[PDB]
Amino acid sequence: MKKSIKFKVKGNCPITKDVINEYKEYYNKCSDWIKNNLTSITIGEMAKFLQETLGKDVAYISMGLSDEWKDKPLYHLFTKKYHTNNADNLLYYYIKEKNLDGYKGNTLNIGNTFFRQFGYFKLVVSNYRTKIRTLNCEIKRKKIDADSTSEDIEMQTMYEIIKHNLNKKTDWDEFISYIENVENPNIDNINRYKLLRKCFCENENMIKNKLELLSIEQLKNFGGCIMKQHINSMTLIIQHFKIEEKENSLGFILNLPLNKKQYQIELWGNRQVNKGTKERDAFLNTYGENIVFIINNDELYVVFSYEYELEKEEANFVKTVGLDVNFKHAFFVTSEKDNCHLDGYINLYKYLLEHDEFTNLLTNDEKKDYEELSKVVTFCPFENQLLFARYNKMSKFCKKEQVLSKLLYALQKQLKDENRTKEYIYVSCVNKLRAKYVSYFILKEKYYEKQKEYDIEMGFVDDSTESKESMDKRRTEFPFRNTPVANELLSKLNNVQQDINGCLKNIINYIYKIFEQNGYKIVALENLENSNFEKKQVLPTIKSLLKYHKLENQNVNDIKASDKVKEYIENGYYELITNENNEIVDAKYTEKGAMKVKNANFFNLMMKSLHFASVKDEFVLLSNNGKTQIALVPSEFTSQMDSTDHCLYMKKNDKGKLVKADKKEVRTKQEKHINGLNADFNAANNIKYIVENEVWREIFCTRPKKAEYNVPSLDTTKKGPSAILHMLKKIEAIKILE
RNA sequence: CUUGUUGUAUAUAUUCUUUUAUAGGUAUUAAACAACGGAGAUGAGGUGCGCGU
DNA sequence: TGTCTATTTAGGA
DNA sequence: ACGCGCACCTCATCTCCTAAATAGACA
Ligand SMILES: Nc1ccn([C@H]2C[C@H](O[P@](O)(=S)OC[C@H]3O[C@@H](n4cnc5c(N)ncnc54)C[C@@H]3O)[C@@H](CO[P@@](O)(=S)O[C@H]3C[C@H](n4ccc(N)nc4=O)O[C@@H]3CO[P@@](O)(=S)O[C@H]3C[C@H](n4cnc5c(N)ncnc54)O[C@@H]3CO[P@@](O)(=S)O[C@H]3C[C@H](n4ccc(N)nc4=O)O[C@@H]3CO[P@@](O)(=S)O[C@H]3C[C@H](n4cnc5c(=O)[nH]c(N)nc54)O[C@@H]3COP(=O)(O)S)O2)c(=O)n1
Ligand SMILES: [Mg+2]
Ligand SMILES: [Mg+2]
Ligand SMILES: [Mg+2]
Ligand SMILES: [Mg+2]
Ligand SMILES: [Mg+2]
Ligand SMILES: [Mg+2]
Ligand SMILES: [Mg+2]
Ligand SMILES: [Mg+2]
Repeated sequence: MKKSIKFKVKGNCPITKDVINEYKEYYNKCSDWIKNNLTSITIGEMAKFLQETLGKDVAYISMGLSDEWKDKPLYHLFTKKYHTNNADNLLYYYIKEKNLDGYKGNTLNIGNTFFRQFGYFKLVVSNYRTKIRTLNCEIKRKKIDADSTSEDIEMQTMYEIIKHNLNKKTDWDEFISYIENVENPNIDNINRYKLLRKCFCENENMIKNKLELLSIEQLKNFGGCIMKQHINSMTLIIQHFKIEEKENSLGFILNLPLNKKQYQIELWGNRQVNKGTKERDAFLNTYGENIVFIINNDELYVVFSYEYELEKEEANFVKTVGLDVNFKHAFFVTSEKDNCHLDGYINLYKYLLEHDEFTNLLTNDEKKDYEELSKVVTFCPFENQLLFARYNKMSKFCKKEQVLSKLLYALQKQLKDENRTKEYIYVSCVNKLRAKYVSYFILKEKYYEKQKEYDIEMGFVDDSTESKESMDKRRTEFPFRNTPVANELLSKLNNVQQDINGCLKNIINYIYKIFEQNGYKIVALENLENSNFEKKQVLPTIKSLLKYHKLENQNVNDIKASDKVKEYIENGYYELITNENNEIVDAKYTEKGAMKVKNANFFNLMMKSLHFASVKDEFVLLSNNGKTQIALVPSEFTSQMDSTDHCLYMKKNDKGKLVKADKKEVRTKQEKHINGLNADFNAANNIKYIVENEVWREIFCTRPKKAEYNVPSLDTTKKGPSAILHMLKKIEAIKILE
């Protein structure tokens, strides 16, 4: 098992940004040639050239000339079948003997073995291996009719296999049976999928073969692996260099060969690598060959690698607890009732309801909901609705937000005074995160506004469309990303996001240490894999209100409605400029609806910026060294299942059978579930059941392996709403909703 | 070399910043508590803006 | 010439 | 809604982190 330590170089090093730009340009040229000749040259055609020009009897020329690899194209060098070193040597010596990457040496005259062969070429090769060893095809979706040609139905069956992972016979039984029991089902699409199931059960192997062949065919238009302009780093592999402790110091000295002689590079010390620590022995004894020089914030850092052991424990299943991630009332809700049993735990919802100034502003419903929440072990009182009052000055929650903030900051002051440091850090990070997200939202909105201003100012004119050959030249030559205005906004956004990430890590560390210290052996979590939810909140933009909805040519007095759009028309959302002959010329966003668009952007961005799916990763990282292991469970029907029956709710539609009811019929409001409990305290007990129950543990979660770094003790087996719905019915965990 | 990175002060000034305003930048003041496998690339998504329908 | 650094090679049949 | 082009960000996934022998260069 490997690891990294990053060091800060102390004095001056000859490795500047030119030494790295040269490395990047060489990478780009080599990868350019590799992609341009991915299919045009066969392996034997290169091995023969090496044999004739050099006359060497070696395995890397004696493998490309064998009949197994003789006529296959270049890209088979990166496939997992070909020997790694033989392919590296064959490709490198063909490239070298032909001088195809335009190499003229490096400025520091580092040994070509370390700068070129085991340097940027060894990275080009690995980047083309990851591209090729996992190769896919891009298929555009297309609406079909009943009388559709077999090829289009054949192609759209390929499209569906990619997007829904339907490769067995049963994976089409489940997906059909999951979108068909929907109450008032959509007949437009179910027929399409029933038709596409016919092709799969008729032309299965043909489908797979055509998938693979199309994936190879599209590779001709592949642009190649490109090293980004913002990378500012360089990797060298050197077999013989030494790292020694700087005498009478906590730092280190790096001796590497430059220009056929040793150059001393002095490094600072790391508290990870301290004199009396086994970590220093492990680093010094067994440091690896790869050396990374990376420039970050105008500071040179050198990364090494070494071998260290892992002692991650194994799951015990004696004391478990679930955890759900929300955004409206609390960031993390656990499956534990707050009974003053967690040492070092501070309940902020108990605290906030002890103040009469806070409960006064709450309605009789809100009071009851907050008191419901306060009886549960909870964390990080994120308030999505209250927080947006900071940006929206004319909001209905502005006064409640101020009271909340004042009480939280006062608790912060008190905890600081009383020397309860962990709770103080937790409270301060909650407070900082709440404002940092608002800062991020303001900065990103400014980015959007500035980009619109710049794009409108430049005034692009296109001769035609559908191809970059027709689009205006200045779009690629002068992007907004290169403007000085954009760069500072992006840097401020980076700073804000860095603060956000640190605060989230502090909160998660607090939670993990609380549960570890109180005897909990496992923490269960949803296997969250995506946080880029579609922005379902729609307020049609100005252009879409004149070029798509055709509201431009309508009469001002008598407007042709389009379903819900008339509701927007009635409300003061758009200040439609009228025309002389009772028509509409131009549309303007009224401020009342502009605030609604802002709220849509705010909530949409909160999902991503707070790393909704990455909470499990932080818990896993803390579990690498801790005493509590993290179990990942399926993230379907945990906020829809009863937590005492342990059953999903199925109703009957018309003269139908048991069908899955709508999610809004089990969660009447976001804070409650039909069985009474909180909609999150309900989910947290669903998450706990999958790992608490021995029988359910095997069905939904992978078997316990040997411990591994950054890998949960348990992980999910099957993925997708349809897959979970079937396994629920086999143990008959289903109840009839009235 | 009481040594790297990140987070944590509603601390002191500020004719600084609504392009971080319960926060930052600009200089000062203090204490620790934590976490720390890095780099590159590929792919899938979402979202912003422009141009056409 | 001796020591030090840089370059070549690594297989399965 | 769609297409198209320019960018930003979040997630999953993969590669890779060796070692010996010999050739060349300089003192
Ligand atoms: N719904 C709704 C609600 C609400 N809303 C609204 C409200 C408000 O309003 P305003 O704007 S302010 O006002 C104005 C106007 O409007 C109107 N209205 C009202 N209301 C309404 C409605 N409802 N509708 C319409 N309209 C309306 C009137 C007036 O005048 C807004 C907002 O605001 P605020 O601030 S308050 O906010 C809030 C709300 C929100 N939400 C909610 C929900 C939803 N859905 N959505 C939304 O938005 O939020 C907030 C709060 O927070 P929270 O805590 S609740 O959070 C949560 C949720 C979220 N989400 C989800 N989803 C989504 C989307 N789509 N988008 C976005 N977001 C979201 O997130 C979080 C999480 O939690 P949970 O626990 S639930 O978890 C979950 C998640 C996950 N998933 C999902 C999905 C997907 N795709 N993915 C994923 O991952 O999972 C988990 C679990 O679940 P469950 O258990 S239920 O299960 C289920 C699901 C699954 N699936 C599916 N698919 C899939 C995939 O692919 N994958 C996976 N893995 N999975 C999955 O499965 C199962 C089944 O399914 P089905 O059934 O088939 S679908 O607005 C609205 O609008 N809406
Ligand atoms: Mg959840
Ligand atoms: Mg910061
Ligand atoms: Mg995962
Ligand atoms: Mg919940
Ligand atoms: Mg630092
Ligand atoms: Mg520091
Ligand atoms: Mg101040
Ligand atoms: Mg502001």
